[PDB]
Amino acid sequence: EPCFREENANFNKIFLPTIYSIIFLTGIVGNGLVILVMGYQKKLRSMTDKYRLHLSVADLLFVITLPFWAVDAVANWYFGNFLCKAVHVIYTVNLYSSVLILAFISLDRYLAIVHATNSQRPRKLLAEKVVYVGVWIPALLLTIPDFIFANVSEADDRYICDRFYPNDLWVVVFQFQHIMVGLILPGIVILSCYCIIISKLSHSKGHQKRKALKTTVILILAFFACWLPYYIGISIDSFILLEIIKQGCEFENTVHKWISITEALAFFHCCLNPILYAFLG
Amino acid sequence: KEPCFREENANFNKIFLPTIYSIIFLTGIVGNGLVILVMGYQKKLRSMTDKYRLHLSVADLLFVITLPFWAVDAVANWYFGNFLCKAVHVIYTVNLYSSVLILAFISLDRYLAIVHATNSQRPRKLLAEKVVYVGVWIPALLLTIPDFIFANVSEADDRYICDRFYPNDLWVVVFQFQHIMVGLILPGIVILSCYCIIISKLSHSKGHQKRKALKTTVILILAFFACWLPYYIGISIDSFILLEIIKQGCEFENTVHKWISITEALAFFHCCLNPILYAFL
Amino acid sequence: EPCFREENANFNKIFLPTIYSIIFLTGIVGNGLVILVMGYQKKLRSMTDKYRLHLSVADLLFVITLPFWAVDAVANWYFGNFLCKAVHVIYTVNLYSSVLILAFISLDRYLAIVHATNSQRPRKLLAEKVVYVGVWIPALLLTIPDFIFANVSEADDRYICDRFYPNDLWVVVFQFQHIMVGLILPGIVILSCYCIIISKLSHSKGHQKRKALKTTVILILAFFACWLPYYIGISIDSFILLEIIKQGCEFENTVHKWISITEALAFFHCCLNPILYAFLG
Amino acid sequence: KEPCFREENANFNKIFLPTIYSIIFLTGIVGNGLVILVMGYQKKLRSMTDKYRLHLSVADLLFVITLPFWAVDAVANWYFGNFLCKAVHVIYTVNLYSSVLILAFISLDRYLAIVHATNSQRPRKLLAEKVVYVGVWIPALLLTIPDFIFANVSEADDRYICDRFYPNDLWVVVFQFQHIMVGLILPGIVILSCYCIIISKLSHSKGHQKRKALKTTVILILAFFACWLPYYIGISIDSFILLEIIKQGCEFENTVHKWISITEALAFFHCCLNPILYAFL
Amino acid sequence: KRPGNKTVLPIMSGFKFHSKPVINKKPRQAWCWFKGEWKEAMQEVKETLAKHPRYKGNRSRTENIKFKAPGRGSDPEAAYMWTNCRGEFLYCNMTWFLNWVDNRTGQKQRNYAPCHIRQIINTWHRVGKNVYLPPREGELTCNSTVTSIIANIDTGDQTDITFSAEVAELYRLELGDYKLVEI
Repeated sequence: EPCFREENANFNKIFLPTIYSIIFLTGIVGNGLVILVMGYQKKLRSMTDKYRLHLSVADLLFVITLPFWAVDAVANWYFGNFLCKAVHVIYTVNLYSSVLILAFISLDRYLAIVHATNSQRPRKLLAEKVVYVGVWIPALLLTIPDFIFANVSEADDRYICDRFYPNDLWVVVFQFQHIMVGLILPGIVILSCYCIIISKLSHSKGHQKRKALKTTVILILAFFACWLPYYIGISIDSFILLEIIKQGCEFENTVHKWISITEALAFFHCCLNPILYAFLG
Repeated sequence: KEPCFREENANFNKIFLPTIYSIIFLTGIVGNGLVILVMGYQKKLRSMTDKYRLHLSVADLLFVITLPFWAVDAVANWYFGNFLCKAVHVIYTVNLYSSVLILAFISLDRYLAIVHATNSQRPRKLLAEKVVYVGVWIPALLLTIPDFIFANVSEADDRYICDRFYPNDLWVVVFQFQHIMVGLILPGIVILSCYCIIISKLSHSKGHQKRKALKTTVILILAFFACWLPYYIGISIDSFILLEIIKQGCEFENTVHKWISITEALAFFHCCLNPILYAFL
Repeated sequence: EPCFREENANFNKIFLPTIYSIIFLTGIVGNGLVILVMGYQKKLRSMTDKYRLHLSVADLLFVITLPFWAVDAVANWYFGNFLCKAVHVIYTVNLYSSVLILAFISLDRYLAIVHATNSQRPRKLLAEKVVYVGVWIPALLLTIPDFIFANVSEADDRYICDRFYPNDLWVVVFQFQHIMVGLILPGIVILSCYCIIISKLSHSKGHQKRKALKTTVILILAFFACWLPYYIGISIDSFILLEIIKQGCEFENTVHKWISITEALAFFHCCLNPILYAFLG
Repeated sequence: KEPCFREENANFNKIFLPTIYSIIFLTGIVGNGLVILVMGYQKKLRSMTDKYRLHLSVADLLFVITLPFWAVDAVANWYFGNFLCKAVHVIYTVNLYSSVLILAFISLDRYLAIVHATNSQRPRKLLAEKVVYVGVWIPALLLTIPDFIFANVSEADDRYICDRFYPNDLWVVVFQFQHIMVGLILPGIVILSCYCIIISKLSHSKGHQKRKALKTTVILILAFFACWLPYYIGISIDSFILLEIIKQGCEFENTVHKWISITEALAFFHCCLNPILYAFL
Repeated sequence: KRPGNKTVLPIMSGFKFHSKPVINKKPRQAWCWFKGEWKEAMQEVKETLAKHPRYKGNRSRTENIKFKAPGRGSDPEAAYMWTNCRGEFLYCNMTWFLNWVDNRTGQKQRNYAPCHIRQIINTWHRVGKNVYLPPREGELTCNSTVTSIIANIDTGDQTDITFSAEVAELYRLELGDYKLVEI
C-alpha cells in the first residue's frame, strides 16, 4: 500500500459538464427574467421578494462563473490563479449567503405569523437595511481564508483549480465549520422557528385564508433535500480523513466520485427560485 | 461446500445507506415532532383515526431517535455496547410490528365505521381509547423478547458488529420465517378481506361522499405496502435459501445480501409518509 | 467459438420475483375489486364496462397463476407437466384476448361516435353475442400448439418449465405470427378506428359534450407502451434466429436478459383497468 | 503513438437504441398523422400560431417516416444503397434544422404579437403566409449541399455503414462547428432575447388573460431545448476532442461516442411532444 | 535495500484530491536479498571441501558437510551480519537464508534475511567499539556481488562449517598469493 491514487471514472467527465450546462442555461434565463421583472422594475408585493432578490443576485453572481467549473470538469486551465481565486470565493459566498437568506426569510415568516400585531416597523427595517450587514458581510469575511490561502498548483500532468491547505487537519476543521454554518445551525434556527410557526398556526385554524407559507416551505425543503447528500459525502470524507474508519483507497475514490456527483446534482439550488415563480408555487 | 464466501465489496452501499438513513432521520424528526406538537400537545383530533396517527407518530419518533445509530452502523461498525445494540434492535422490532398492527387497527376502524354505522358508536370509542393500547403496544413487546435474548454485539477484526446471532442455522430459519409471517400474511389477509367487504358494501350505496376520508387511509396502506414489500420478498428468498433448496448460488446469496440492504434502505420510507399525508390533503 | 451456453444473470435472479410478486398482489387486488363491484353487483353503466369485466377475468386467470413463474424464475419446476401446460396456455390466452377486446372497444367507440343514430341493437349484439365467438374462440384455437407440444424437461440439473419446439424455424414462425396478430393487425385496426373517430369528431367541435374517449385512449396508449419493448425484443430474437444479424454469443445473451426484463416490464399491463377505474379516468 | 482504436462498439446501445426508436416512431406516426388530418386537411384553424405548429408537424413527418431506416442503421448497417443513405442524412438534417428555425419563427411571432399588438395585424398575416417558406424551408435545404455531397456508404468487413465522410477531420470538426453554432446559439440568442423582452413588456400588464396562451409556447421551447441540449454538449465535447485539445481520454472518447449515440436517440422527443401538448392544453 | 518514509506528491492537501503518505515506523529495519544459483554454489563448495586433502571427514559424501551458525549469546558480528551500506551498518539474522540453503525442513526457509541497523559496531582490527549517528532518512540501497566466504570448518563425526567474523581473511585471500621480496 504505497498511497492513495487518483483515478476518476470517465462517466464523471461527461455526465458532469452536461449537468453544469443544464443548470447554466436555466439559471441564466431564470435569474435574468426574475431580476428584470422585480429589481429593475420594483414590482414588490411583500418583504419576501427583496430577500429572494438578494438570493437571486447571489445566485446570478454564481452563474457567471459556473462555466469555469464546467471547463474544470472536463479539462485543465490556462487562464491564471486570479480567476481561480474569484471562482472559489464566489462559490463560498453564494453557498453561505444562500442559506443565510433562507434563514432570514424563515425568521421573517416567524415574525409574520407569531408577532402579527406588534411587528410592522421591524419587518420593514429588517428587509430594508439589516440584511446588508446580516448576509454579505459575514459571508465575505468567511471568504478571506479562501482569499489568502487558496492557490493553483500543477499536479505535473495537469492544471487544477482547487483547494490546497497546509495540512489535513486544516481541511477537516474547515469543512466542519462549513457544515456548522451551512447545514446545522441555520437548520436548527429554520426548523425551530417553523415549529413555532406551526404551533401558532394550530391556534388559528378557525380562519385560514393565506396559503402563502407553502412557497417558503417548498423552498427550504427543496434546498435541504438538494444539498443533503453533498454534506453526507463530505462528512464521510471527513471521517476517513480523520482516520477513524480507514478502509482503503477504493473507499476513498468512491467517496470522491460520490462527492463530485452529489455536488453536481446538488447545485440545483440555482434552479429553485424561478421555476417556482413560474409555477406560482 | 463453501460455508460463507466472505466478501467486502459494498463500497457504493456503504455510502448509499447513510445518506438515505440521514434523509429519513431529518424528515422523520421534523414530521413526527410537528405532528405530535399539533395533535397530542394541544388536542387537535377531529376523527378517531387521529389517535391512531398519534400512536404511529410516537413509534416513528422512537425510530428517529435511533436512525443516527443505524447510520453509524451503516458506515462504521458498532462501538457503543451490547445494551445499546439491543436497544436499537428492540425498538426496530417494535416499529416493524406496531406499524402493521396499528394499520390493521385503522382497517378495523374504517370497516366498523362504514358497515355498522348505526348500532356501533360506543364500541368505536372503546376501540379508539381502551383496547387500542393493549392491542398494538404490548403484543409487539411480547414479540420483542427474542431480540433481547439473542441479538447482541459479537467479536470481529476490530469491528464489533451489531447484528442478530443464533447458535446454528435452525434458529435463523425459524425466526426469519416467523418474522415474515407475522409481518406479511395475517395483516395482508385482514387488510384485503376488510377492504373488499368495505367496497362491497359501498356498491349498495349511491356514490356517497363518505369515501372521501377513505382515500387518505387507502393511499396510506398502499404506500406502506409498496414501501415494505420488496424487503419482504427479499427476506423470503433469504429465508428460502437455507435448508439447501438452492446451494449453488453463493454469489447469488451475496447479491441477495446486497439487495436486502438496499431494500431496507428503500423500506424505511414509511416513517416519512405518515406526516407527508398530513402535509397533503 | 467452442460452443454456446445458457446463463441467467445474477441481478435478475432476485429482481424478477420482486416485480412478479408486486404485480401479482396488485393484480389480484385490482381484478378482485373490479369483479366484486361490477360483475357480482351488476352495477355497470355503459357498454365499455362489460369489456372491462372480460379484461378483469382474463387478468385474474393470468395473475393468480403468475406465482408459479415467480417460483420458477429462481427455483426448479418440480410441479408437473400438466401445470406447465396449463400456465403456458393461460398466459397465451390472456396475451391474446386482452388485445382482442382492446380492439373491440376501439370498434365500439368507432360505432359510438359516427353511428350514434342508426345502431343501438348492434351495440348489445357486439357486446353480448359477438364477444364469445370473436374473443375467446380465436384465443383458444390459437392455443392448440401450447396444449399439444408443451412439456417439462430436466436439462442437466435444472427442471425447466419453458416453451419447447421441435426446431428453430417453428420458433420464428410463432414469433412472426405472434407479433403480427398481437401488435401489427390490431395496430392498423385500432389506429384506423381512432383516426376516423377524431376525423368525424372534428366535424362537431361546437358540441364536445362527453369526452368519455379519454379512458380508452389512456388504456390503449399504456397497453401499447407496456407491450412494445417485448415485441421489439422478440423481433430481434427472431432476426438473430434467422442468423442475418450475427455478431456473437454474448450479444444474444444480452438479448436474453433484455427479454427477461422487458417481459417483467410488460407484465405491468395487468393493473391498467383497475387503477384507471380507481382514478375514475 | 495511439491510433483511433474504436473497434469495440456496444451491445446495450444496440439493444436500447431500437426500442426508443420504435416508441418514438410509433408515437410520431400516430400523433403527427392525427394532427395533420385534424388540422391541415380539414382546415380547422382557430388561432394563427397553429400554422407554425403544422409546419413543425410536417418536419416531424419528414423525420418519422425515415426513422426506421435509422433503426436498421442502428441494429444492422446499410443494406439499401448510397442514394437512400444520402436521402436519410439529408432529410435528417433538414428536419433537425427546420424544427429550431420554426421555433425561432414562433418566438418572433409571439414577440410581434404581444409587443406590436396595435399595428402588427396585417404583418402577422404577411409572416404567416409569404416570408415563412423562404424563412425556414429554403435555408434548411440550401445548407444541406454538404449533406448531399459528403454522404455515402463505405465498404467494410461486410458491414456497409451509412456514414458521411470528409477529406480530413478538419472538415468534420468545422461541420459540427457550423452545426452547433447555427443549430443552437443564434436561434437560442434570438429566442432568449425576444422572450426576455416579452416578459419585460408583459410586466407592464396587470396579469391579463393573454398570458394564459404563452405557457404552451414556453413549455414547447423548454422541452425542445432540454431534449436537444445534451446532444449539443456531446457534439461540442466530441469536436473539442479532435483538433488536439483533449488528447488524453481515448477510452473517454469512445465512451463519449456511446453517450453521444444514446443522447442522439434521446433527443428525438421533439416529434412526440407536439401532439402531447394537444393531449394537454 | 532499506526503505524509508513512502511519499506522494508534495503537500497537495485540500478540500478535494487529498492523499496521505506512509511513514516509516521502524527506521532500523532493512532488507537484504542474495541472488543467484546459491545452492549450486554451496554444493560446489562442499565438493571443493571433499576435494581438499586436509579435510579429515568422509570425502565420498557431501550431505554430512553442513553450514552452521554459531550459538546464541555470541557476538552480533559473528552471529548476525556486519556490513556497511552507505554509512550504515546492517545486522541480519541468518536463520532463513541458512535454512533455505541447507534445506533444513521443519523451519523457516527464505532467500533473504531480516535485517536491523546498528549504530554500535565492534572493531575487527583493534579492541573497542564505535558508536555512529542515527540513520539517514529516505531510500538506502546497496548492490554488490558475493565472491567469497568467511568460515571455519571443524572435522569430526559430522562436518560443521561454522561461519566466523574474520574480516581480515578477505584481504588474506586477496593478497595471499602476493609476497614482498627484496632483490
